Amino acid sequence: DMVKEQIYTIPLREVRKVPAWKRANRAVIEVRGFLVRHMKTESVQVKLDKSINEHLWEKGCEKPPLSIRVRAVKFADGEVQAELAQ
RNA sequence: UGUUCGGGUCGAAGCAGGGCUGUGAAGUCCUGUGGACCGUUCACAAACGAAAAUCCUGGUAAUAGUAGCAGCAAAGCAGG
Ligand SMILES: [Mg+2]
Repeated sequence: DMVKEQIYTIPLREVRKVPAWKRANRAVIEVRGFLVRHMKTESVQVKLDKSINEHLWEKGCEKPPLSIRVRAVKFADGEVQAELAQ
C-alpha cells in the first residue's frame, strides 16, 4: 500500500530545446524520467494517469506547458501511480 | 588407335604438401585424403599445351557496416 506519498512540481523547460512538433513526446519522456530518478524505480514501473496525458496534449503537440504539478504514490510491489495534482 | 610387357580393394585416377633426378619442357618416389580404374616398347593420328584479346561463362573481394531508408501530405501519446 502507501509507502511514499508526495507531491512534485516537475519542470519542463529543457523540453523546449527540441523541434517544435516533437515537444509533447519529449514532455512525456521527461515526466517519466523525473519520476524514475526521484522515486528510485525501473522505468517500466511508472504509470501515468490519463489526466497527465490530457494536460500535456491540451494545446497541441507544439505548446506543452512549462511546468506541471503531479501527485505520485509508491507501493511495495513497485508500481507508482502518478495522477495530476491540482 | 595398332602392337609388346604389366599394375590395382594388401587400395587406381584425382587433390594438398614435400625428397631426388634433368640445362629445361618434365619425370619419379614419400606422407594425408580418396574408393575404381591406370600404364608401358615400337609406330601412327589430332576437336593437342594460355598470363594478356575495354576476351566469354561462373564464383568472389575491396569500396563498407559506407550511401540510401529526409525535400512534394514534419504524427503521434496514455491506459488495457
Ligand atoms: Mg585463364
